Amino acid sequence: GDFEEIPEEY
Amino acid sequence: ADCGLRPLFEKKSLEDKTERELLESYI
Amino acid sequence: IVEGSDAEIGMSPWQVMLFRKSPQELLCGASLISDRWVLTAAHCLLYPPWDKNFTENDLLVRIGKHSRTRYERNIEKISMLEKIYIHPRYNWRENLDRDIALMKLKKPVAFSDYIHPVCLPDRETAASLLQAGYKGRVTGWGNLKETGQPSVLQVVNLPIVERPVCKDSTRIRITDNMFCAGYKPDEGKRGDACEGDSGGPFVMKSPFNNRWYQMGIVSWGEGCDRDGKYGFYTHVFRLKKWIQKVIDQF
Ligand SMILES: CCCC(=O)N1CCC[C@H]1C(=O)NCc1ccc(C(=N)N)cc1
Ligand code: NA
Ligand code: NA
Repeated sequence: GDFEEIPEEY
Repeated sequence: ADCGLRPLFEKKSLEDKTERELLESYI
Repeated sequence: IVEGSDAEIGMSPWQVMLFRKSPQELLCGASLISDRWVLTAAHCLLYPPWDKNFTENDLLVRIGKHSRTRYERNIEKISMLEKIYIHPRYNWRENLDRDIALMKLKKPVAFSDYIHPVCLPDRETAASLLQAGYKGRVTGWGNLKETGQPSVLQVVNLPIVERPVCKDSTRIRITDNMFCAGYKPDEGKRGDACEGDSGGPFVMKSPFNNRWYQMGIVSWGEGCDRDGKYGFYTHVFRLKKWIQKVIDQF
């Protein structure tokens, strides 16, 4: 939410 | 083997800003 | 962490963030104890009163982090869980006795300046260090106050409290598998763990071999940083037999 999305690979 | 020894502190013989507060309480 | 400060880079390289895949958010803290084992609080994974019951595929571990929210490219590592182990006598019905869980990673994580395991106590270290007045350190990305969130990992040093003061501060039944820490109102200084810090480590630096040991796991508290109340930690050494067995069989 406040979180930068992570690499799709994970 | 190597546990508990931080690369940017113990392994370099550098102290963090407040670890001495802990040491001073181990009396 | 309430009344803590920003961590230094690499100050707590065993700190692990338990991360929810969808909606993507922090769930809890945790700690790295080897290249494939992460230690946390059971209540981070299983707490029926709150309809919490996470499985391996619901989660990720993020290791080597500093910033709470940012994706720390080339620095953090993100790992998948192979298997969760909860203490078979974890008491979620009453008082969170034996609040401890192990998580095995699918692949080993690579150690670096920001990623490194903490030690687990032997009986002699625990005997020597777990004494009233002795300070340990708690780290986490949880709330900054009881009623926002930090931009980076927070740290606070707190004194272990004597068992009778722990017991007299609460109506909950305290067990030998717990200890409490924090300042008395009388003492001036303050600080505490809080929501979101759950499962993270309470560490002490042994003055005998200058290594950091994880003596506790952030488990519970009534509010955060209230006068006359104390934070409660799972007593890692008391449960080490279970930890070893899990790791030795798996
Ligand atoms: C027993 C009082 C409520 C509680 O603390 N529980 C209810 C079951 C889960 C656990 C929890 O919320 N842990 C999070 C937490 C809360 C407070 C502190 C603290 N003030 N030190 C630490 C962790
Ligand atoms: Na009591
Ligand atoms: Na308090």
